[PDB]
Amino acid sequence: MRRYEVNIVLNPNLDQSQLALEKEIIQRALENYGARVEKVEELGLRRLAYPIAKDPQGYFLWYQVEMPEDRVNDLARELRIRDNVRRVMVVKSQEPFLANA
Amino acid sequence: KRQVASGRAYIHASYNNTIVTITDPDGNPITWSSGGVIGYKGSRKGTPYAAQLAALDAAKKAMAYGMQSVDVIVRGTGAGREQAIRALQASGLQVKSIVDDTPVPHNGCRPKKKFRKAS
Amino acid sequence: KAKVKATLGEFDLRDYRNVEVLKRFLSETGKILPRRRTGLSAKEQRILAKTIKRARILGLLPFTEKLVRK
Amino acid sequence: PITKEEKQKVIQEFARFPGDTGSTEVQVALLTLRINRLSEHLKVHKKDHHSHRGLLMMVGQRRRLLRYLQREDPERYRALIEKLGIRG
RNA sequence: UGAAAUGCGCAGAUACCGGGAGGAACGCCGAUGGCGAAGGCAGCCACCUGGUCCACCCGUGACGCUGAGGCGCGAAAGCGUGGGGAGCAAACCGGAUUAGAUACCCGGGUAGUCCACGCCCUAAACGAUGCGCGCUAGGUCUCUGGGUCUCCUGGGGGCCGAAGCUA
Ligand SMILES: NC[C@@H]1O[C@H](O[C@H]2[C@@H](O)[C@H](O[C@@H]3[C@@H](O)[C@H](N)C[C@H](N)[C@H]3O[C@H]3O[C@H](CO)[C@@H](O)[C@H](O)[C@H]3N)O[C@@H]2CO)[C@H](N)[C@@H](O)[C@@H]1O
Ligand SMILES: [Mg+2]
Ligand SMILES: [Mg+2]
Ligand SMILES: [Mg+2]
Ligand SMILES: [Mg+2]
Ligand SMILES: [Mg+2]
Ligand SMILES: [Mg+2]
Ligand SMILES: [Mg+2]
Ligand SMILES: [Mg+2]
Ligand SMILES: [Mg+2]
Ligand SMILES: [Mg+2]
Ligand SMILES: [Mg+2]
Ligand SMILES: [Mg+2]
Ligand SMILES: [Mg+2]
Repeated sequence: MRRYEVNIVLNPNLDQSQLALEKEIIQRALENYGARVEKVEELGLRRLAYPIAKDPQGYFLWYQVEMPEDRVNDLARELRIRDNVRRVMVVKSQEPFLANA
Repeated sequence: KRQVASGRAYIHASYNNTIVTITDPDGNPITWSSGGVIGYKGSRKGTPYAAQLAALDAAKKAMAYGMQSVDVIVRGTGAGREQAIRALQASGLQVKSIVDDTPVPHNGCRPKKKFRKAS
Repeated sequence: KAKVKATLGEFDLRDYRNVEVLKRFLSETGKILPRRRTGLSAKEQRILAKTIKRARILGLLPFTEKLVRK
Repeated sequence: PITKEEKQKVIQEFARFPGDTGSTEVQVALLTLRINRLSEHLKVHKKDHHSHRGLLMMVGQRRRLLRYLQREDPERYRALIEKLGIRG
């Protein structure tokens, strides 16, 4: 397993019904590909810099995760089949390069 | 025809012609002018003076729709450009903002021979 | 003018989510600022541009802006 | 890739004595490892010509080591190449 | 466009907003920068993978260098089979210019440029400088390691220059 970072952007016009249904279709896929989930964050709603899928905002998931590398592309493929799932960006984790001490 | 009190002036400066087109604030055009719509034809449409006259004509036709003020939006570099702008400003028509929105590839399509030169 | 680096404290410039910080490294036209302006080390500026390009795809940062009063 | 647990296991597995990290037998062993990973990779990525050079160098360097060994100790040569299955 | 004309436009073009399709290429960052043996490599992500640098000075023990032939790689154009084709564009079809204009300029435009597989194997394939090793002042700018981090010490890219060499 390598450590990764999974950013998901969602439809900003959802309700508990779908939102929470998505969030677990996600958990199923994450699990179904071998993704232990360390940290997680959710700033949720936020103003996009340009419209994604016609809509001026997005809902932001971020998961830190350890998981087997030979599948991480497969996982990502699965995540974006969904329609209210608009952006998936899976990223290798990285020691924070800092500046100004 | 309709009364719209403000909207957009879209200037399209090119090395061959300035064309000024005026729209409602959703972007549907009210009126339009160009160096050709004025007297001029051929190389003279390019002049800054052509620009002034078109800016002024198109601003007049627009005040016929009861236009009072515009958001200006410029595109292309061209002799007539700050001149086309200076016209609008001093036309009765009030200019709220000015904005360069010249479209530019994030390098994409091969140019024609003439515009490659930077090769 | 004055360097963008000099106007900030510490910050992880691997951090492709900190749009508040990132955004001062862009111009009024959303263009990545050159080092002359950003005041960065070569190595840093490399890492920056990379994470700026990430924010952009994430929707968090602009690829472009339009120039106001010109 | 080749993770150092995988790799250490291959150094132990050869190594004339405990602590032998260099040496003809180990070196050939390691090289044989990589050659095989890298032969596997190019079986799929026919187009990966740059990598393929890496192979040529590895192969030659291995052949070079074995030439050395077979000259010094013809026994632990026949032993190494048998233990790895090669050069026939 | 020098100026024009061909051309497109009342089957409504140009300019403006909204939606969709596709093809190709990645702006700022970007450098006097980096990587590769060369050709050559530039959006972002993941997987696979080649090289290479520094520190420790732990291991092997001359295992080295070069290399006819062989084998492999090898920009563009070109070829074969099959896709694809937005933009550009040999040929070609037109408009200008000209004494003429089989050109330079403008308007069209097929191959091609794109992908896969297989050929071709060339070049101002240039540093116009074969590879490896040791030796012989410095100064200055730059990329990238390590240190006791004012300064010292590796690896790489430039500039000025000791000795010396050079028509
Ligand atoms: N950009 C994709 C990458 O390009 C390489 O090659 C692939 C693509 O670049 C190439 O072109 C794809 C093509 O896949 C697909 N069938 C049609 C599509 N229009 C193309 O798309 C891609 O290439 C073109 C080139 O400008 C552009 O669309 C764009 O740059 C890129 N998205 O075809 C190859 C496979 O079909 C690598 N093989 C791989 O890393 C990856 O596909
Ligand atoms: Mg004209
Ligand atoms: Mg449109
Ligand atoms: Mg070159
Ligand atoms: Mg020792
Ligand atoms: Mg001994
Ligand atoms: Mg070739
Ligand atoms: Mg070709
Ligand atoms: Mg062909
Ligand atoms: Mg002709
Ligand atoms: Mg032509
Ligand atoms: Mg054309
Ligand atoms: Mg040189
Ligand atoms: Mg040096």
